[PDB]
Formats: sequence, C-alpha cells, structure tokens
Amino acid sequence: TNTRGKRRGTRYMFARPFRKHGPIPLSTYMRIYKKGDIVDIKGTGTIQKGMPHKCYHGKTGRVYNVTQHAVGIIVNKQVKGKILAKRINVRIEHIKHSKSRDSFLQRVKENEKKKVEAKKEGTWIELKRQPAAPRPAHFVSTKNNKPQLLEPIPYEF
Amino acid sequence: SGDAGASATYPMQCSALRKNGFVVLKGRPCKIVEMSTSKTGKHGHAKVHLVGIDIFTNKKYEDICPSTHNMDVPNIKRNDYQLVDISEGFLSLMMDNGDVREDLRGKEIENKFAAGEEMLVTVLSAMGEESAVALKPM
Amino acid sequence: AKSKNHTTHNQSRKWHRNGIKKPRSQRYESLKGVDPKFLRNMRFAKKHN
Amino acid sequence: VKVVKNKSYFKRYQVKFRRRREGKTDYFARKRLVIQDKNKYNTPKYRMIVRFSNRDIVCQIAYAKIEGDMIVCAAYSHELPKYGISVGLTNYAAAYCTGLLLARRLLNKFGLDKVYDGQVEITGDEFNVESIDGQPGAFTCYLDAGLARTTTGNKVFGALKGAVDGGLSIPHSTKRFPGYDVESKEFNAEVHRKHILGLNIAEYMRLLMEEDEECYKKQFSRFIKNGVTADSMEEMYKKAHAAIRENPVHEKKPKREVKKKRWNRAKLTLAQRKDRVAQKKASFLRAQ
Amino acid sequence: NPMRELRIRKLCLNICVGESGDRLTRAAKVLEQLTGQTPVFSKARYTVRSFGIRRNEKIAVHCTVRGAKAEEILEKGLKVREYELRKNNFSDTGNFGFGIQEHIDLGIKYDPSIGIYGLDFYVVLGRPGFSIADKKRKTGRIGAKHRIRKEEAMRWFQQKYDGIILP
Amino acid sequence: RRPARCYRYCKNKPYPKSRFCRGVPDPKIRIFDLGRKKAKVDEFPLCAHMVSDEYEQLSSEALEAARICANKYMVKTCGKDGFHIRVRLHPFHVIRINKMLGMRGAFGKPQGTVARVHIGQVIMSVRTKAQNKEHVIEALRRAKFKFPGRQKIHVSKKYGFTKFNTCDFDNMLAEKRLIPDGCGVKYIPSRGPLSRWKALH
RNA sequence: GCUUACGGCCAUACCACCCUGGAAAUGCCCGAUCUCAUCUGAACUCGGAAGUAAAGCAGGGUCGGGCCUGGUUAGUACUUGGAUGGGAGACCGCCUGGGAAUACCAGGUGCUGUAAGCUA
RNA sequence: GGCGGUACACCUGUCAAACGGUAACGCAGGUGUCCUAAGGCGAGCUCAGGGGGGACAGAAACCUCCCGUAGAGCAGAAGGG
RNA sequence: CUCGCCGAUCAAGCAGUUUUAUCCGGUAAAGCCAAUGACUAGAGGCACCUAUUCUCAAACUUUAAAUGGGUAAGAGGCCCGGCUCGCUGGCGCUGGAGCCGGGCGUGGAAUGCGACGCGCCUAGUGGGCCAUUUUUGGUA
Ligand SMILES: [Mg+2]
Ligand SMILES: [Mg+2]
Ligand SMILES: [Mg+2]
Ligand SMILES: [Mg+2]
Ligand SMILES: [Mg+2]
Ligand SMILES: [Mg+2]
Ligand SMILES: [Mg+2]
Ligand SMILES: [Mg+2]
Ligand SMILES: [Mg+2]
Ligand SMILES: [Mg+2]
Ligand SMILES: [Mg+2]
Ligand SMILES: [Mg+2]
Ligand SMILES: [Mg+2]
Repeated sequence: TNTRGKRRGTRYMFARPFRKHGPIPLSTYMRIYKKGDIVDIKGTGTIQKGMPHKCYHGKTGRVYNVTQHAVGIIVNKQVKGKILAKRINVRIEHIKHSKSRDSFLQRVKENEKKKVEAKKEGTWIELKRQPAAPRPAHFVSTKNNKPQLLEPIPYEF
Repeated sequence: SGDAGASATYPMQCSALRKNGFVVLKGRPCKIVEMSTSKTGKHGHAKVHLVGIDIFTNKKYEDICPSTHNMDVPNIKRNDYQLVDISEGFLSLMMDNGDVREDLRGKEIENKFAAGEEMLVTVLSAMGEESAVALKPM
Repeated sequence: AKSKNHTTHNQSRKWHRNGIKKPRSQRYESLKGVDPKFLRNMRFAKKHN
Repeated sequence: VKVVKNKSYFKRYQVKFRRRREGKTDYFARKRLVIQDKNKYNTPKYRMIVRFSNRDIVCQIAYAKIEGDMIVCAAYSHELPKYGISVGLTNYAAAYCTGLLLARRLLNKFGLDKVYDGQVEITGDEFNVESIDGQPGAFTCYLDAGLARTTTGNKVFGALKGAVDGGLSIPHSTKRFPGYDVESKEFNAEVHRKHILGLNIAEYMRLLMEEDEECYKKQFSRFIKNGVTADSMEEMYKKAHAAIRENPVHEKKPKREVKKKRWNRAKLTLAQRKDRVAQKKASFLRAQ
Repeated sequence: NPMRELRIRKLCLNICVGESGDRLTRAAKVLEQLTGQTPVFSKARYTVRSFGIRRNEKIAVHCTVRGAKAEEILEKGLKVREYELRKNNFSDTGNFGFGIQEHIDLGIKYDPSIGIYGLDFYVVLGRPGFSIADKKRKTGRIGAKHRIRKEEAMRWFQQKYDGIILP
Repeated sequence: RRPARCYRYCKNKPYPKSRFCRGVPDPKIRIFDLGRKKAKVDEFPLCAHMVSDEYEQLSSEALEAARICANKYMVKTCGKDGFHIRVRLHPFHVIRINKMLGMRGAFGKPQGTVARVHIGQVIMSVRTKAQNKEHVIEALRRAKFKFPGRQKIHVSKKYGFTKFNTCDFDNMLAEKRLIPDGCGVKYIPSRGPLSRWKALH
C-alpha cells in the first residue's frame, strides 16, 4: 500500500521548467484576483507556503474570497462517484487567470454590437456558432499543376 | 532546574536481545553472557532462556520469557574523567567545565596518584547509580 | 486462507448507475470562510442604506 | 586542465534577470516593497526612489505595474542651481533639498500644497506629518534605498528627511539619521541640523583654510570661483529651501527637433557577411 | 595611457604559526610593529593530525596594507632578497610574491623576549579601474586589454625597483 | 546454469546494474572489438552486419560464443590483420534467479546480464577488404547458430563502420568534409570558425 | 538616435576575443575633517572635481560556442478504436483517427513601459 | 500452520500504464529522534571543485589572484526548492 | 412529493458523446555529441586533455505524443444611474463589496432527453471468477 503523504508523486509537477528556476518573476504578484473570476491552479515548488494539493494541480475553479497573500477558490473535486465543491486557500504564486471565459466575453461583446448594427441597418446576420460545415463545391484548375503520377517504391533493406 | 531526564530506559522485544548485550533483570542491568532459545511442542513457540551477570557487583540473574515478549533494556553509557588526589575518603574527578567532583567508592589507583603515572578513569552510568571499571593510559 | 486485497473493478459501473451529479450551484452562494474584516464592514453597509 | 565553459556548460546555463546581471535591482527586497496586498484591488503602492551618482542625485516616486512602474514625480539634483545651490550637488545638504523639491512638487500636482506644509523651519527633531480630518489624507510612500548600505548618516536618509519635512508621510525612525549615538541610544537632533544645512561642510573649509591653503584650493576649487565661502553655507541652504517651497513645479524643456543623424555603424547585412568570408577564402587560396 | 599605471593595490603578509597559544599571540606583535595595525587571527578549516591542528583553531595571523605603507614594507622586504627574484615567482595573472626566513632584517631589533618569526610577503599588483569588480552596485568585469599579465608585471619590477629576474 | 529458453523473451522492464541492483556477476563477454582495430577507414571499405529479426534478449554467454566463432573463421581465411569485428550489443539487462527450491518473498537474486535486441538492430559488424565478402558472410553465418531466433547477414552500403554511403564517401573526402581519425571519420560542416577551414587547406 | 533612474518579459539579452565612441550624462578618478567603516578609506560611508576614455558602459566584428525560430528528419517512431488478420511463438501486416524527438540544414540575435536630459 | 519477518501506525523514489486513485511477504530506503537555535528577523558575504602563486610548507595547514549555474550546503531517508 | 406536462405558446436544465476556446501532465517514443549514472573503440594535442565513436536506464533527462483530466459556451447575462460602509485611502466613488432603479432576446455550438428534480425508510452484499489490451513477482 502507498503512503498517504501530501507530496507523494509530486516529483515532476511541483518542479520548475528547465532553465526557469530562481526567483518568481514579479508579474505574478501584481495580478488582481477579484471575487468571482475563473482562475487556474498550478503548484510551484519555490513557494512552499499555501501550495495546493496534488489533486488540484491542473484543475480550475472560481474565486470566493481574497486575502492579503492568497485567494480562496471553489474547485470541484470528484472523490469516488460524487463531485464536491472544495473551498481551498492557495497563494497567488500557484494560480493564474483562466482564459477559458475570455473567448466567451470577447464573443459576447462582438454579439452586442452585431445586433445593434443590424437593427439600425435592417439585416439578418445570425449570431450563433456553427460546426465546420462540409466543404462547398469548387473547381480545381490544372493549368500549371498537372497531376503527378505517384506509385509505391520498391522495398530496400 | 535541569536535574535529569524522564526516559532513563527503553523497552524492546526479547528476541531482539543479542549475546554480550545488556538487559534489565530484577531491577538492575546485567551483562547477557549467553542466550539460547528452544521450542515447546509440535507447533511450539520460541521459548527464550536468558542468563546475565550483573555488571555492578555480583548475584547473576536469569529469566524465562517468550520471544515475542517485551523486556526493558537500560541505557548503558560510560564517560571519561581525569584523576585527582584520592587521599580523602572519596575519589575525585573533573569534568569538562574544569570543576571537581568527589563521589566514588580501587586500592591500586588511590595510591598510584601519589607516585605518578597519571591515568583517566571511565565511570559507567546505569539505572541505579554510577561506577568506574575500566582504565586505559595515554 | 489469503483473499483479494484491493479492487476498483465494478466501482465505475456503480458510480454511473445513479449518475455522477455535479454539485448544485445555487444563486446567492454562502458567505462562510470570507475575511472577517471584510464581512464586518459589509454588515455595516447593510444596516445604513 | 579540464575546460569549464564547454557546450554542456552553456546548454545548462540559466542567466539571471537583466537588472540583476547589471547589478541595479535587488529582487529579494523589491518583492517586499512594490507588491500590494491582494485585497486592495489596484490600490497604488507608492515608494520614494533615491539614487546617487558621482555627480547627481535622483529622487523619484513610483508605483509598480505589470508593464513597468510609472514615475509620478521626479526631482534631480542638477535643478538646485535654479534655486541657488550651484556647488556641492551631491552632499548631504543637497540630498535634503532634492527630497524637499520632490515633496513640494508632488504635493503641487496633487493639489496638496496648501495642506501638509511640513516643517518650514529645520529643527532636526523627529517630525511626522499628521492627517487632518475633513481634508484629503496625506501622501504615504516608502523609502527605496536599493543597493546602498543603510548605515547611520547615509544620504539616502537625507532625502527621506527632506520629504517628511515637505509634507510626505513616510514611516521611518531617527536611528539612521546623522546624530544618533548608538552607545546611549539617543538621537541628538542638533547634530542632524548641521548636516542638513551643511554646517559640517563649513567646518571642513575652515579646518583646511586655517591649516594649509594649498589643499583648500584643490578640495574646494569650484567653491572659490562660484563665490561661496565657509560663512555662506547655512544661509545659502536656508534661502534655497525657501525658493523650493515657492515654485517647485518644473517645466519641461522645449522639444528640439533633430533629423536623427546616426553616429554608429549599422550591422552587416547577410550579403555583406557572406561576401566577406567569400573574399577571405579566395585570398587564402591565392597565398598558397 | 596615464590611466594604465601599473601601481600596487595591497601587500599581503602572514605568519603561518604551527598552532595556537602564546607562540601565535607573540607573532601578532610582529605585525603590529611593522604594519602599524592590529592583525586578525585566521583559524583552521579542517583538522589534520599529521600537522597537530584542529578545526576552529587559531593557526595563522595575516594583515593587509594598502597605501604608502604597502610600498614601504614591500621595499623593506626586497632588500633582504637583494632586489632580485626568481622567474617562476610571478603568477600567470599579474601579482607575485616571495618570503623571508627572519623578520629581523625588516627594520626591527631582535629582542630576547619574543621569539623570531618569518612572514610571507605577497604583493597584489593593480591598475586604476580595478575597483569596478569590488563595488557592490553596478559590479562588472575588468576586461582582456586591462588586466595585468606576467610579462607586464615582471617589467614593472625591473623598472621601478631595478629588479633582476633570475631564470 | 538455467537454459536460455527461460530468459529469451523481454518480459520485464530493463533491470540494469546500478545503485539499487547490487551483486551482479560479471558478464561473460568483456572484449567487443577484435582484429586490426587500429585501421584507417580506407583500409576496410566493406561492411557486413548480423541484423536481428526478432524482439528478444540475447544472453551474455551467446554474445561471447558467437564472437569467438566468427573470429576463429576470419583469422584462418583473412589473416589476423585483415578484419575488424565490433560486437554492437552490450549485456545490460540483469536477469534474476529465484531461490533454489513456497514463494514467500519470491523476488530473486541476480543471475547474469542479458542484452536486449530489437527487430532490425545490428548484433555484430565486420569490416574488411573488398575481396573478403565471401569470407565474412560465411563467418557471420556460423555465428548465428550460437544465437536463439532468426538473424540476417546483410552487407551494408555504408563505408565501413562509418554512417556515410560508399558512393558519397569518396566525394566527401575530396571536398574536405570528412577527415579520417582512427577507425572513423569526422563530419566537418561549413558552419564553424574560418580558422579550422584554413587548417584543412 | 544617444545618455541616465525605475522597471516588465527574463540568453534573439549569455560567453570568449577584436575594433570604435564621450555633446550631455555615466564611469573611472582626487581626498579622510565630518557621518560611517573595516586587519587595511580596497570595500562601505562621507567630502570633492585636476584629468577624459585604459576598463565599466554603448555600438560593431566572428563561414564564433550557446540560445531562439523555421525547414527537415517523417506522416517515420509511437498511439485511440476493430477483425473468426498472419504466425508454433516472439511478434508483424492491415482497417479507422491522432501524430512526435535527436542528428542535419537555414535565418535571427534583445524587444519594450514610465520619468528626466542631451543632438556626436 | 510454525519459525523468521511487520508488508500492524507513518515517510521518500519507483511500480502506476503523462490528472487523482490503484495491489502482492513488489523494489531501494527511512522513522518513534534532533534544535534556545538548527526558531524569528535584519545586514553583509558566496559555495563544491580546478589553475597560477607565495619562508618553514610536503599530495593534505595558511595568505592571495583567476575561472567557477551551484556541480556545495540546507540536523536525518529520498525527492522537490 | 415539488414541478414540467402543451415541446424552442416557455424559462429551461441535464449528458459515461462530440465541436469551439483555454489550461494541466512527463507515459510511449526520443536523447545521452545535453546534465546524473553505466559503457566499447581508436584518433589528436605535452596517465590526464580536446574533438569524435559503440551500447543502455525502472527508482536519469533537454525535448515530447496518442488516449486522457479540469474549466468556459448568457437574462444568475450584458450595460447604465443612484445610494450605503466603522473596510480601503493623495484623490464622497481612491479602491472594493453590498443595496436600489432602469435599458437590452436573433436564449446567442452539434445531438439527445420530461427534470435520472427534492426527501424519507431500506433489504441483500462486503469469499468473486474470466477475457482483449496495459502490467508486477515467478523458469512456467
Ligand atoms: Mg512507497
Ligand atoms: Mg475480500
Ligand atoms: Mg485480504
Ligand atoms: Mg461485483
Ligand atoms: Mg538511422
Ligand atoms: Mg581612444
Ligand atoms: Mg553561431
Ligand atoms: Mg528545431
Ligand atoms: Mg521496518
Ligand atoms: Mg493514467
Ligand atoms: Mg435562467
Ligand atoms: Mg471485511
Ligand atoms: Mg452491511
């Protein structure tokens, strides 16, 4: 049976990248985390204080509490067959802003301007994503690219 | 005040006891001279027979205990001191601090200091009290 | 008389039997665990408006 | 002897930060100085930057940002000739003025020059400005010594005293001001007033002029041609402090248009680079 | 050209006494009458029974002189060497050094109270501008065309002190 | 010892002799290069391999036996200074042996080293003159009977023990792109300092 | 374009050697009375301005090492899913999708934010 | 089964199949302590090793210059930093 | 039992599935001429030293898949005005959070489904065995 230590199996995840050791760059310390934004979790072996558990490294939750040096996150952790919302305290050196919702916010701001532009012009531009449709019918010209004959090559050892 | 400690000993299994070791028998450490174990039946258990010589004066002790039993093992530590004048009734020694201590008691040493050839004694501490046995020159 | 020690064979079939339900995210989340200095002032911003 | 700088050395080599390789920034002390608490939400954490060159003193006020910290106000030591101090632009007295010039100029652009005027008179005692109710709060920043060893009497604390006397609310103590007897653990403010007004400079001009005039001309050469004597030290800095409190605002120089004439040679292009080694090969085969 | 004068920075001297005790304490008095300043006790690093020393045991004394005192003592130590040194006494990086077996010829009378001691003179040669490697802020490197060489340090010894390099 | 039928297939992860595995006996094969090993590249142009066709593991005793079998045939047909054999398989996988017999604590002690081979990996390589082709193929053929599985005796197109073809090796010598150094060559690209280019000319 | 202060990214910025540059600025440099400081005014601290480019610094040079980027290696290695596929076996081929890495080759070598000053 | 062992309470690397989890009397190991500092903080400093040197002094004492991405050290096992 | 039942007249929400977007990892492979450790052979420069070479790692790795894990795809949104605070503070908005009012459906990926919605009581079971692939001890 394995040991129940808090840092068993974290030999590589809490390590630092090659030629990226040393002090933490001071941009991660001057990022503002409000209450209700989506943040990622990625532990760092440099700051041994307030580091998340290995069951949260790579997960993603929302912020519910902000303190002097850390941030309270609500992470959903599946234990056996149930998903539970965990309230964890992780310092700001192990987290970063999640760009998963920035593609949604940029898409909303572009939608709020497309309907007001179609309303004052009288068009019917559709505001809805669609999967990759089958390719339309197109002509393939062979004016300067004649089909080159391919054939299997003999076996050589 | 830092008089002394509280542990003063440690218990351990009886089968882990080795020959030429030390163990507590009848409330005093003894020098185990020989150990022999034997079975008891068909699916017999390891019956351990112990016999040890008391390190202080005399009165060899013995005891029977199973191998999976626990028995107290004392802390045997010996410290070295430098001899002083033993012309009084008690033997005098000095520690690293440089102060003298006179609590001990032999005949071959109490008069040796008056004729030269200084030596250093090794006082052995145990459960009950302290005593000096060995002597080596330099 | 040895037996089988550990297994997670039929567990995944039992989990998805009644489904793996995500935690119910309710509107107006709780306020337990928030900074006591922040909550003490927020209760003063509600008894004065 | 084995080579230490081989391919395996540079492949495993990780360089320090650029400001660390140049020896200008201490990132261990910068983190504990410019980083604001997370429960402040973009509250600017100001700091007073004091730097010393061989001929100039730089005093700046900045607050950290991700794309680089912004300088709110900057006062240099070469602006003192505008106020009267034309000599000794790097001594302790000139440090008290550029700190005072930074304090009064900052309070001017923030509309805080009427309130929090500080100590108009120089007494040397420990002075900390008080925030008066009803009025806007005092400006609270911090000192940034950098790589300068903070010993008793360092000129870094001269600009610190000049800023707290201008109106800035900087937390500090009189342990590192010149005049603190560490034996008795008491701060003699009268000694500090001498260093602020350059009275310790005057005693040097008198100890030399009354012992050997030859060395006085070498040590204070530009003090003789500018017409400043050992008896015109205390009054010169006093009237300089008065001019600083009157017009601390600094107007920028007119932007002089330049055609951008380059004085450095450009990098060799790929054509000039390959053609050069083509000529060396051809010239090498002719010689053999 | 004037900013390349091959001047002397410091003159290092030390007496490596066998062990601590009254013998080492009296050796420090020799450096007080010659240099004019209190030396420092250099304790040992590792214990070795072959030499009879232990760790953290004060073994040797040493002192450093910078200004004209460094030029005086260095000149007073070369008259014992007859103003001549060997060829291999120069290091491949400028500075060189020598040694004497008796300090009595160094302008100090032999006294029967304190025993006789022999120091070890080591002069660290320099050049105006080397302080850029010692200062904390804006610390930099010297350079190839500015650091001293062995051929440059030997000719300086032959011109200032009229020394003779024995091959 | 235990027959090779028990340690033929690569069943376990590689178990090399290291800090954790102590007490491994010395391998049976200790010499890997024979013949006139200190010969230049232009002396032995031909090259022939013994390519493996099975993903298995070859014992250290088999590598020792097949080396001597191929060596004794080359010294009688091509002389002791007319070839160069280079065994290209080092025994690094330590096979284990259980205690001499239940299975309480069945993890066994080391028994010996065995070289793991892949499909297409060269087992042995012999370089010689261009007229000794019929002798090397026969010498490497007799060594297959000391190995389990299936092997192929392929005459390589490379120039000796180098990694450059024979049709390009002579051209790269005139262009000073390859310089001989012992039994191999040095690939000199056109992207170094110009000082070493002038040394070649 | 340049010289400084504070930086962000943290080698396209580093490393070795060579060459050139001082308008402002910077650096070296000149002193130990005061503050402070060590064995030593070397460092640290402080006072100063005779010299102006030796070094720092900056800009160039190298069929430079490194680093960065791309090509190639290769649709190769490996892999999801499938078969009453082959084979004594080891293992291999195919169907349906994803798809690397070194070597080798080529190009590039700091960008940039705030504030102040100078047009070498 | 007994004897042995503790896989009975814990820790590191691996096994473990690139989230987490995952067994065997699987593998290599460690623990029942130590520390008024080896706790807290501030300041200064740069280590392991190698080269050239320097009375006695040598392969090992000490002084000093140069290179030195950490290859040292951080009480202990190992990993991370 | 609370609803939806009337289907996107409605808000919806959900998913052992894909798509779009954004993160996590250090296994296969690869590498060792890059570090740690192991390892064969010559060559050059005066045993080492430099540039090469053969062969490996489960408790090594610069690099690095496939499969896979988390999150985001709207009215609980977006935007605007006012107010409150003892918290925050150069800066009655300086941050922040709370409160109140107003404006704005082209429900703003595919497919499927009534919500496996909210509770209560609860028996049996807690010796499993087999196969494809992955894999440990073992000659098997
Ligand atoms: Mg374990
Ligand atoms: Mg069971
Ligand atoms: Mg069981
Ligand atoms: Mg079941
Ligand atoms: Mg190949
Ligand atoms: Mg010049
Ligand atoms: Mg290059
Ligand atoms: Mg590439
Ligand atoms: Mg144990
Ligand atoms: Mg997995
Ligand atoms: Mg809704
Ligand atoms: Mg049970
Ligand atoms: Mg039950």
